[PDB]
Amino acid sequence: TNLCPFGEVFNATRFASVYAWNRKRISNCVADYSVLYNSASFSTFKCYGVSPTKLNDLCFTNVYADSFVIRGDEVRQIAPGQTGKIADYNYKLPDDFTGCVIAWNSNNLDSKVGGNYNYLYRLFRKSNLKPFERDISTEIYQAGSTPCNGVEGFNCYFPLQSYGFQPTNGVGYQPYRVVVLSFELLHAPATVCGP
Amino acid sequence: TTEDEAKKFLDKFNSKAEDLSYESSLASWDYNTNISDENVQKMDEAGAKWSAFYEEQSKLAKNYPLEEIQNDTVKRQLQILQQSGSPVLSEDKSKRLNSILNAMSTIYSTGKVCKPNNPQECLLLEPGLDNIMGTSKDYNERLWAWEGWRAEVGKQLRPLYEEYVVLKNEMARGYHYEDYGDYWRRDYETEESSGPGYSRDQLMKDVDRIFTEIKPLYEHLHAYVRAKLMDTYPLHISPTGCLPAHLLGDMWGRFWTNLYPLTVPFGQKPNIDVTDAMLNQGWDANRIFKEAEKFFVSVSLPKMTEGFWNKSMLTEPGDGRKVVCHPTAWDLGKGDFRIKMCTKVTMEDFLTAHHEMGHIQYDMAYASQPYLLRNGANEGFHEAVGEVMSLSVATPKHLKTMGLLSPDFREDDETEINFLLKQALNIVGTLPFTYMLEKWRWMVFKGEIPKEEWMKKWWEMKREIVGVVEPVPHDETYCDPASLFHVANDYSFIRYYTRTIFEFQFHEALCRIAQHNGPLHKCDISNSTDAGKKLHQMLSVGKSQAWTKTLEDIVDSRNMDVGPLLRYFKPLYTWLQEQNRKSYVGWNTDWSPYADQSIKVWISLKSALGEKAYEWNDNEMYLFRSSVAYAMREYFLKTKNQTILFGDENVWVSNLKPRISFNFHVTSPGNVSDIIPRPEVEGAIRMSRSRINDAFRLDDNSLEFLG
Ligand SMILES: [Zn+2]
Repeated sequence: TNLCPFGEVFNATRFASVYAWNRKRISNCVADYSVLYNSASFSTFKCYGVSPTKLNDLCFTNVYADSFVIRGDEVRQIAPGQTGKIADYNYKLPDDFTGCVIAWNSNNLDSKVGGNYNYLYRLFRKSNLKPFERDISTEIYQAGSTPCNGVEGFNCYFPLQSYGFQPTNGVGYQPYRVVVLSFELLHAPATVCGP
Repeated sequence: TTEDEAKKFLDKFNSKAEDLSYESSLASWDYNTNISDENVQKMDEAGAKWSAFYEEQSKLAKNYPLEEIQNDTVKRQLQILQQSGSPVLSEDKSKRLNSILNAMSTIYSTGKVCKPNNPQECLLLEPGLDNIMGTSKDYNERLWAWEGWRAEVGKQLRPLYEEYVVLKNEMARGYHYEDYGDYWRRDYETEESSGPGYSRDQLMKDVDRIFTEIKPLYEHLHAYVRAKLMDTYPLHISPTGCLPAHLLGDMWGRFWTNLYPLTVPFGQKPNIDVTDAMLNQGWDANRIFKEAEKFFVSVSLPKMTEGFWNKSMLTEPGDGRKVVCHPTAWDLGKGDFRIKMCTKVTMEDFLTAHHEMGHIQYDMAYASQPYLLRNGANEGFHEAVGEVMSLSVATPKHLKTMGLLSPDFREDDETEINFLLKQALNIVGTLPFTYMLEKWRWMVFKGEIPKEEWMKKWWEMKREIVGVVEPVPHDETYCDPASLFHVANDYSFIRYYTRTIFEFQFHEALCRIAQHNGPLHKCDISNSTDAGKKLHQMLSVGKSQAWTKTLEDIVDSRNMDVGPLLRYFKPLYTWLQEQNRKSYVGWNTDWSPYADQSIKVWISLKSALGEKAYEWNDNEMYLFRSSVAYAMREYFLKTKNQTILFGDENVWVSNLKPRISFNFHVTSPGNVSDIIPRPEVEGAIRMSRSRINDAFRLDDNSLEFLG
């Protein structure tokens, strides 16, 4: 009967990288999802299956809040059925997604003169990601057929590159903070209702 | 497979290159908007970090065989990587070359020419000699600045340039190109399929052809200007010979724009100058660029980004910021577009603003392409897309519906001819100049012009192709071509030739899409969504396609047509012909302004030809010129009681033949303009003709003077 700790997810000091995206479990609390959807701080708030409008009068077992950082051009890839370096190798959503995708421009908090490079992303992977799968490995990627033997060189590249977030970039290259809410409905207590 | 290897290789290169140049572009923008010494360092560091990475990625891309790759867009990306910017040279011959390039730039930037009667008033090129050659109607003054800028600075470049083509060839041959010219012409070498590919030698053949189709319109403009310049230089221009190379409105004759006050068809009617209306209406920098932004968006293009407005430099600043501000359009990268320009409220800077934003519009369209394909189709597309916008905006129609022209303003045909000519002196006068220059360099890089023929062949093509003659003869101590910024700074020059053809191809095409009826020079693309969509479709492909196709889906022709240019100038072409009915059309290759005062000498063939014991060389020519100077020295002292210290530097040899014949005239010691009249030089020779035949062992039928 308490209020769900969304201020931990949204108002966090630093966000996680997209390859190493974070997940917060939310249970046994009351959530007013109409504050999120009626906030003017966000650039994207898209939902799938459920309806944004006045559906904080539902119940669920667990609510999952994924959070990470990407550049503006890559926000389109956080959606069911999308392809790209992010949706294939960093964060994949299922076709039958029951949740919402929230985003907002973070050029003020994640861009630095000289460039902030702490935010990383995966550039190569042997296969695509299953929905909600996370790959935090750092294995040298084999593109050729000579064995890389855990060292980068010709046809052997380090899989993670670094976002070059400068404050003077265009909007498509500016950083965006993303929160993906996931609603779970098990034959189970259904603890997070929300009036 | 070897395509995946290169697909993932480019994936990583893109991820690193994008930010490696952006930090480099930022570092050079910090400098150009605040000149300091910290910013020169922060620039050079990021530039080195970028160059080193580009070398690394050009080597690592070299071992990616192009033969076995069945995709075209990834083919072109590797091509750029392998072709450009490799090492093929030793560390010593590369260091040696870098020193030569900096020396040539420094000498050109810092050189100066002093005055004949005040050697402490030495004058740089900018802005001292620029202002003289562009505004002076004094023959002798321009001759001093012209010749002075070729003897004090050009001669310094001849040894450096000789070494510069050698190291460029030696480098270009290592890239598996024929010459350094071959390496330059690679930019036009496409791959096409569904068709035949454009080759590097096809550019030379198309460029020769286009000149021959321009020759008619040029010959008439060259003839009309010659007849007009005769009014202000009555006794210096022959009505049938070539044009003195120092009277063309600047140092080299690259443009004839500064000849308009002397060649204006109808002076009583001024040309349209909007500047006063802009001022009285209170226009500022912002109003100019917003009106350019309004123009582009009126053509269904995108408006600028608030990153462009909040970060570009539209005006010269406050608090003593030294800024190189000569208009440029920066695509820094990462969607960061800016314009650096010290704009003023004038009409000139009003057109230039539309030209710069024209570059930004091109930059925004192909931003969706991979880093290596974010560029114009060929080296002539950018500066042509820039100038086509300037064409349609400078029209009286556009200014009329802007509030800068009275609705009661009339457009009569007398001013149209004034405008057409003001354009032709700039657009058409430069085309023969631009064509013979690149031809000369192509011929020098190929080796078809020995170093002992450089200036001989350089001016033969000047009198033949451009129809301009040097005011004083230059031997191989000069490097007159290197007197131009582009030649002494290792930049291509055909890009100004091709851009002019592509410009009017684009113009004639878009004015047909915009259903424009009437003469072509009165066209205007504003408020035409049809014409803007087809334009953005060409700007968006960037460099990812054959420029033949990219040009084919705008103007409906795979090839380079100068037709639209001549079609644009037909009103002036038919007016020039009627205005040339009473004067000569063409030029006389052999005439020169020093010719009639020269004296023809005939070297004795003491044995038939090629017996090289005798048959005089450069050193005998010095002895001959010093012997002439003595005769001139002796003459004036013994006949006029004057101490005039002639020298070998005051005896000018022209019409040189291979140890067979030549001409020569004499000038006052510290004044190149005043030539000693020929009858006096003939007398000075007679007085000492026995003294000149002795030194060369000739006997007055061997050494003859034709008069
Ligand atoms: Zn430009």
